[PDB]
Amino acid sequence: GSAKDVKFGADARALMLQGVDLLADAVAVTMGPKGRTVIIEQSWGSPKVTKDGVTVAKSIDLKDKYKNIGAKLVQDVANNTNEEAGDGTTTATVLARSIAKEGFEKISKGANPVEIRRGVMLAVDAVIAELKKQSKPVTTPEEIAQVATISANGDKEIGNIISDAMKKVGRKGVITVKDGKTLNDELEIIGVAVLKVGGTSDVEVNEKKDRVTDALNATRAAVEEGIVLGGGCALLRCIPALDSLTPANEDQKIGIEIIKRTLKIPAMTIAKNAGVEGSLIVEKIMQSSSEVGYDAMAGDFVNMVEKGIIDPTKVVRTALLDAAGVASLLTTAEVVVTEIPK
Amino acid sequence: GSAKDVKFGADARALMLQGVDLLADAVAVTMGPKGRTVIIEQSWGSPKVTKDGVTVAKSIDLKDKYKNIGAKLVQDVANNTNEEAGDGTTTATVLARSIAKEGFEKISKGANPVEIRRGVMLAVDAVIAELKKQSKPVTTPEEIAQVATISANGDKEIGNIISDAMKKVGRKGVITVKDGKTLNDELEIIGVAVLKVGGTSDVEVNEKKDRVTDALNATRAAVEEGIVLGGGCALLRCIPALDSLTPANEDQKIGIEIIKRTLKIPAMTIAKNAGVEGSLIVEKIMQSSSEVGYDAMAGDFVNMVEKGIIDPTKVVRTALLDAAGVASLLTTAEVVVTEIPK
Amino acid sequence: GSAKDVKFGADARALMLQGVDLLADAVAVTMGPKGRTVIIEQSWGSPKVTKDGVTVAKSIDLKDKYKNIGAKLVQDVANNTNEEAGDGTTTATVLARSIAKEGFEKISKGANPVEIRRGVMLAVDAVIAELKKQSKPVTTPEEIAQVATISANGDKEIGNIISDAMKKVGRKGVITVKDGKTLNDELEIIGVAVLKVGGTSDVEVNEKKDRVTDALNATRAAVEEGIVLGGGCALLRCIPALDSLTPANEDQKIGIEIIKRTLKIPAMTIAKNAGVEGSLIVEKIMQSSSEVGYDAMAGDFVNMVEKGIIDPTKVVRTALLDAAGVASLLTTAEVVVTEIPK
Amino acid sequence: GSAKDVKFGADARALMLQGVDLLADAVAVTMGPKGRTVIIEQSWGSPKVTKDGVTVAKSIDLKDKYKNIGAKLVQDVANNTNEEAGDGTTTATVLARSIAKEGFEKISKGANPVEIRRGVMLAVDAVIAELKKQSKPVTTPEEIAQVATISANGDKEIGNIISDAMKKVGRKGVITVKDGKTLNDELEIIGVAVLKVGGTSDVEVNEKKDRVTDALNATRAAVEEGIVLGGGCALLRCIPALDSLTPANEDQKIGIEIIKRTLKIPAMTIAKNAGVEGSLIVEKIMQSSSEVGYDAMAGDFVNMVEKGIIDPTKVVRTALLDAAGVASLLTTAEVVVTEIPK
Amino acid sequence: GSAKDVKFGADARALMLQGVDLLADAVAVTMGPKGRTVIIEQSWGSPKVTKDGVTVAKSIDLKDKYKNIGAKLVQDVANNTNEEAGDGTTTATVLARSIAKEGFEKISKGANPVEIRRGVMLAVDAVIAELKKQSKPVTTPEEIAQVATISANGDKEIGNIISDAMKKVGRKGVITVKDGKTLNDELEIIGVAVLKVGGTSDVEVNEKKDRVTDALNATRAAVEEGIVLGGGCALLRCIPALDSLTPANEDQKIGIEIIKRTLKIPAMTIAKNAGVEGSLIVEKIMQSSSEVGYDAMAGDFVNMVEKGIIDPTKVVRTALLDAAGVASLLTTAEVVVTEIPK
Ligand SMILES: Nc1ncnc2c1ncn2[C@@H]1O[C@H](COP(=O)(O)OP(=O)(O)OP(=O)(O)O)[C@@H](O)[C@H]1O
Ligand SMILES: Nc1ncnc2c1ncn2[C@@H]1O[C@H](COP(=O)(O)OP(=O)(O)OP(=O)(O)O)[C@@H](O)[C@H]1O
Ligand SMILES: Nc1ncnc2c1ncn2[C@@H]1O[C@H](COP(=O)(O)OP(=O)(O)OP(=O)(O)O)[C@@H](O)[C@H]1O
Ligand SMILES: Nc1ncnc2c1ncn2[C@@H]1O[C@H](COP(=O)(O)OP(=O)(O)OP(=O)(O)O)[C@@H](O)[C@H]1O
Ligand SMILES: Nc1ncnc2c1ncn2[C@@H]1O[C@H](COP(=O)(O)OP(=O)(O)OP(=O)(O)O)[C@@H](O)[C@H]1O
Ligand SMILES: [K+]
Ligand SMILES: [K+]
Ligand SMILES: [K+]
Ligand SMILES: [K+]
Ligand SMILES: [K+]
Ligand SMILES: [Mg+2]
Ligand SMILES: [Mg+2]
Ligand SMILES: [Mg+2]
Ligand SMILES: [Mg+2]
Ligand SMILES: [Mg+2]
Repeated sequence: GSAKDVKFGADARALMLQGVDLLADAVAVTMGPKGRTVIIEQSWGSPKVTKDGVTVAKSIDLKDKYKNIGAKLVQDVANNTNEEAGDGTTTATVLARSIAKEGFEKISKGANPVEIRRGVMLAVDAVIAELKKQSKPVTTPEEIAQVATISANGDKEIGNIISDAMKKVGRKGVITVKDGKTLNDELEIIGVAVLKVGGTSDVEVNEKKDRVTDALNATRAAVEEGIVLGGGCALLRCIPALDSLTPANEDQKIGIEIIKRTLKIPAMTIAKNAGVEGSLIVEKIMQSSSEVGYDAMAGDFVNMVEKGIIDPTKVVRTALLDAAGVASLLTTAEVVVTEIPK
Repeated sequence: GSAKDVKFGADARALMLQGVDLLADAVAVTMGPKGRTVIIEQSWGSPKVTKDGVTVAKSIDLKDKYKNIGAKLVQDVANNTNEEAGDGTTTATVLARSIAKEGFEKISKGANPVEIRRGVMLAVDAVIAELKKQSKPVTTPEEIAQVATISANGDKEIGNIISDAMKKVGRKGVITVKDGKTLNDELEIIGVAVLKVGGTSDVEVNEKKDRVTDALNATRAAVEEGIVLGGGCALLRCIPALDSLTPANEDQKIGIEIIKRTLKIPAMTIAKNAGVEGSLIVEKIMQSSSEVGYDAMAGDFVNMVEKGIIDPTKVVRTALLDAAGVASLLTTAEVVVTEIPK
Repeated sequence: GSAKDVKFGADARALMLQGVDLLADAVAVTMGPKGRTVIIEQSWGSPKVTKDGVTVAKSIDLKDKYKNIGAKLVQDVANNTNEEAGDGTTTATVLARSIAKEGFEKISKGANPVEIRRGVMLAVDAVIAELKKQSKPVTTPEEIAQVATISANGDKEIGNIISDAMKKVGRKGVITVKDGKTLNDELEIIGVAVLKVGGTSDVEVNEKKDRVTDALNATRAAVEEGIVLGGGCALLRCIPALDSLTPANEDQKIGIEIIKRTLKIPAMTIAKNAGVEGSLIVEKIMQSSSEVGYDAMAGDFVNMVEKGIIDPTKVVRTALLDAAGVASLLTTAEVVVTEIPK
Repeated sequence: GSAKDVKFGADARALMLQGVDLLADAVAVTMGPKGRTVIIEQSWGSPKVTKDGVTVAKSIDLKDKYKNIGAKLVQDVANNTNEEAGDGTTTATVLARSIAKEGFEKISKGANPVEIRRGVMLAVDAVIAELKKQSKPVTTPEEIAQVATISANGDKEIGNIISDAMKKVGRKGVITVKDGKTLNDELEIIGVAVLKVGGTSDVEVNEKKDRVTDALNATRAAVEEGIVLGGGCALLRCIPALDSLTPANEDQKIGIEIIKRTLKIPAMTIAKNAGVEGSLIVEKIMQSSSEVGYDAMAGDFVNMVEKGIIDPTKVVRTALLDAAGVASLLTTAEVVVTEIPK
Repeated sequence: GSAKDVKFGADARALMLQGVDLLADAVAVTMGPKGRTVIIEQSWGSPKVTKDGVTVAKSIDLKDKYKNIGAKLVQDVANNTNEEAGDGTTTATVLARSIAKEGFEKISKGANPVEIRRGVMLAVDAVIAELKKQSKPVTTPEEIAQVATISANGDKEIGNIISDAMKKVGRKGVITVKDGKTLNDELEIIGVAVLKVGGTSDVEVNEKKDRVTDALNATRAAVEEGIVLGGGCALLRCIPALDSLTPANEDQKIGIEIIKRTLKIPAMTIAKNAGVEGSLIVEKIMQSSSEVGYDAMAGDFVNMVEKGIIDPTKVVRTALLDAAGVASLLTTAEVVVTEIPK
């Protein structure tokens, strides 16, 4: 029997979107090889340093309960992505924000948001089918090293260590990670491989451990499903698969167009983090052949297959699906009910 | 034991009607195939998204106690409808709001509210009788699939899986709904039928669980009693039977007119949620034959039975019965006693 | 479920830097033979007077959480330095302040802070390599007395008693120091050598105990690893190594220049605390021969090894490594999450 | 005598850039043929509806004195542009905001804002010289008709009436526009051409008054100096001029690149107000043939001069000059002194 | 009459020094060829942008009366410098600030601030005697051009035009400056020469004519008395004249030391504003040859008289005298009384 506050329509949608945008910015700053970090205040002592997107998402709550609803929903998106794969939480968050934003923009009296959500789901199914079609399997230790290096912010040593551990204990053997008291990283087997991470301080060790865990999750996903073009170009090459779709009604077309517009968000964010204009980069990615992407680290155009800029199919698929499933549902909102602050 | 504030007559009635209007609008935004959802903040964790009238009604409260009284009465309407039939709580809420508003409008110095209550109960019994008269028994599993699809907001897969479970376990069997961890809905029998609803997150799986529970309850009511016209056309065709009823006095005439103008509310709300004027649609429905109605999804006029838009008799009869039984009693209030805030 | 406030980019960086500056000044008013002490209030009783960097660092906590974050990070620098070397906490803190300040100064839209951090790590690795190259082993108890006297703020009796105790018990023996109930320091062996610290009050004996503990830790570090030029001249002589580095991209250039400009900080601050202009002293140190440094106590440019102004190699390398590892990580921060002050 | 408030560096820089951003955004929303109207409340009577850049600029005032400083500087830019040409105040506003932002971004400890301003002046001189070099004189009444129509938000009747007035009075004749009292425009000469605006209310008449005055000033400037490519394409085609410039040192290069990025702002803003992305439109204009630009109404790429989209050379050159001269001076600011509000 | 507030000694000195330092920094930020401009809010209209020291000095008033006292005293320094020479107001500002600081620190219970002032006066008269014995008469129109260029922020056109005007109307002839209407400045004689300063907006012509006025005053002083080394170098070179002085008492020695340390402040400030450190640069200037000075524009050491960076003897000597006379008297203050704010 607690007093509640009721908001209708556009005010509620805008108040959701404010929190969604705040959390999505705070997460998306940590995207890509040029991405930066986030300092999170800790109550029990030293603040923690995390480039990990889902930690940034889960570490943010907003006083306004209306904005807190959207913040907690994008937090749920990121948490589901982490629970399913363990990487690409930033990509899932930016996709969720973009889908929710485009859904809120195209809301009117005549627009049926439920059929828009149905169209979003249909387009997501089609693009996941295209993703599985385009993916290729892993057949080389060099590919494992590349996956672990790209997943760990370009740390060649971490990629080499993970590749060595996978070679030593097999691609299915158990590997864990724990902090080492040394200044460098060492691998020992006593089998089951255990990775000991070195660093000059607890915060640096924690950050490197997060990167190592991300790389390990990505390489396990790669061996489980396969790899696709990295740098967000997998979505940018699956985009034509939506043009072959024939929507049933208008709202289906609205959903398909919204998903097609959101497909280029990850490449836009990756380019934007590297001090350049995202839209031109996405345009040139699409104009290029099916084997050319933008190397965000070096700031030029290369062949991603040769350069080792690749990502697992599982990460991108789960990120896109988890973002769509929650963002489209939030789009169907008309009334929000929050508890009055006491 | 505590100080109480007392209000007399019209001001108190308006104060209660304010809360009834707030709750009724916040629930009626979720009526019809083109209806939308309501976001409800949950203290322990992720906010929930629902398209169910009873939960939205139960998840609201107001600081003002005079409004909260009407809010609690209409909450009782929705809860009793859900407990008795498991479906049609939003229709119960809108009928309760309509009856309460009409009763409050037609109160004068000489008008006896109790005899208006007697007249409205007489009219409700009459329309229940004619609703039973125009009922149709369920004889094919195709009608089962149609009822399940209609009750689940135009979901073909939910209706098909409900029909398959109905065919396998038997019409009078036992069905239990549990949330599956997969991305697809699965049916298993081990026999007791079990539906494993699937989704990519907790909010989607909870919403789909609500929809499948509504479909199950609607189909069970259909097999128990029968089916009548969908889209609010059952009451809309029971309307012309009130002209055959004569009141004993003027108050019963007022109550009969209250039911007469109330029976149009579900169709008007269904049309209005589709972004169109309800009144013209309802007038064309009356002008049309005894079988033609308005399909709110396709936005045209079709033979309701042949297009599968059908509805259980029990749901409508109990929703109208309970909404009347509570709102009419709310009409007869003159003095209201509420506690002083502490 | 606690609400947080998010600050982006330059404002958050400046807010952290203000707290870093406050704590670093409060710590850096101490180091050098002419440095001053700090009075820290003790709630349970008499206050404490200390000339030790880590005590000042730990004892200082700020109100605003954005300043408190930088305060806790420089606290981590000081504590890690104290735990790994037992000396040079003030040097580590001033190096952390300088690295963080310079890195924040060079943060731009077109800059990649992660590659700046990589360049910083390469520069500190080269510097520590040259520092190890320039180390000298300990062969005489005279060098032991010199190290003890230098790390005891020029107290000759402490150095003499430490050298005599290490002569009696051995250079790898077990020495512990405790308070003395007489008016002077006395050494007793029973075996494990025990030092009793004399004084007329709790504050005097506590400060002398801290100084003699610093002397013991520095002397043990010297006997384990070696000694180098004191007065910060080790890093000044290590400066030329960085000029031979040929990094890859501009961000590594920036990081290497950060380290090169940070190497001058200890000598500059030691000179500044003496009452003279630090920059002129440090420049005259660079121009002079490899064996000539500035005697802050005497205010003259003298032979460092002949005068006996020497410091352990392990202490200097530990301080520099910890300061780099923490401050450079703090450099790469753009988004900051802090709890609301409930 | 009056107590003053002083701020240093980046804090005040961001403070007045906030006001510059606010005023320039309010001005820019009205740019292009798809720009909208700004409603300004009037103390005397009915609020006015305006599409005029300098009017909105002068109508923007802020309580914050630091933001008000930048607001009044951009007001000064718009006012000087209106005084010297009477058209293109929106272009001057957006160019000035772009230059102020770019100058504020690229300020460091060693950066020299004054020499950056000198380089901005050098680039401005080069762009103005190339505007003169590519300028084409007006030879037929169709061209002045097109210029009047384009400057009148594509009002064909306004341009036709102005062309008739010009052909009846002459290229150098005196034309004045006065308030009209009927519903249709009428041109009469009693000599001096006088135009009466046809409107239905005061505010509509004022809006068309602004439009017709802008069109008349556009015709006067076009016949004074000449015509170049419209739609902001002149600066895009003049961009290659800066490629041949050799800066004296780094600061002039910074200014040259600031102007180079700024030269794309008008076309980008015209595209953005059309509802599409501006960067890709600008890039397509730059890649495509020099004689083909972007049309905002049809949203396609056609020949600008053949389609009538042309601008007076005087208008664009004075907009660029007035914007740059004050924005680059705003860049040089380091300390800001304001009065304490009282 | 009205109630007063009285403060004794050190706290009052610190409060005054706070405002002195604030205004001194706000003035000295502009100093040097690489200095930046100050924005001062104007209540009557457009804000002003200036690079002149005395305008910023006059335009700053402080809420605290104790700080305002020192602010007004250094304002007196600036105004006296402007009224006597019209140039070098920032030099006098920084000299007075340094003298105030060094007199505020070097005061003890047994010291005699009156005798300290007398020693300061003796040092200053010796310094001005050395300056007059180190001057060189202007015997070349090219020298006039160099002086005009250097005193006008190194603008070649302004210096050349001033040289041409002085050649046309005679060295002692009258020159007047007024703002023009076109974009470039012109000189005309009808004799009396009028310099029509050109520009784009009000702020540009205002600060341009301020710079031209400063250059004209410097030129007049150069013709009247002579020229000396620029960049504060002559004050550096006159320090050895102080070393020959034997103070009568200890406090005269204190004052001589104060002036001796102060004599380096202008060069330090010029170097500091140039993005480089100042102490080592001025030390290298003292070490280098007599004619060698630091060219802060090119960032190197050159024979400065040959490069044309020259300053008038009268400007330098008057600035130093006006700074010293006020500051050495200010340091003598022990008790300050103020009015109670109301
Ligand atoms: N040098 C590079 N050039 C282009 N794309 C790159 C480069 N390095 C990494 N990427 C891509 O950028 C993304 C890496 O982003 P990032 O590591 O910040 O977050 P994430 O993978 O979404 O997940 P998480 O937030 O959990 O780390 C991946 O899609 C990866 O393929
Ligand atoms: N496609 C359709 N066109 C027209 N009317 C429809 C259509 N589908 C369902 N209806 C009608 O709309 C109503 C369904 O309302 P809704 O699904 O919002 O909830 P409800 O039946 O009131 O109850 P609950 O909220 O418990 O599910 C029924 O009267 C049904 O007959
Ligand atoms: N007499 C001296 N002359 C010159 N340099 C000295 C002298 N004594 C110490 N130093 C230098 O000062 C630094 C030592 O500083 P100090 O003893 O105050 O504390 P610390 O080692 O920085 O740390 P902590 O305060 O935790 O003990 C070293 O760089 C050392 O070489
Ligand atoms: N149909 C069009 N296609 C392309 N560019 C157009 C079109 N119509 C106008 N423009 C361009 O838009 C600009 C005109 O902007 P607008 O009419 O908003 O006012 P303005 O000239 O900027 O000045 P003010 O706001 O003071 O009237 C010019 O650069 C013109 O070339
Ligand atoms: N290019 C230069 N190289 C070296 N010193 C220079 C250079 N330009 C100017 N200076 C020195 O800097 C000072 C000139 O500073 P500035 O013109 O900003 O103000 P000012 O002389 O203090 O006074 P005012 O504000 O009245 O002009 C002089 O000491 C001059 O010698
Ligand atoms: K991330
Ligand atoms: K419903
Ligand atoms: K110390
Ligand atoms: K406009
Ligand atoms: K100046
Ligand atoms: Mg990642
Ligand atoms: Mg229902
Ligand atoms: Mg020490
Ligand atoms: Mg215009
Ligand atoms: Mg000057």
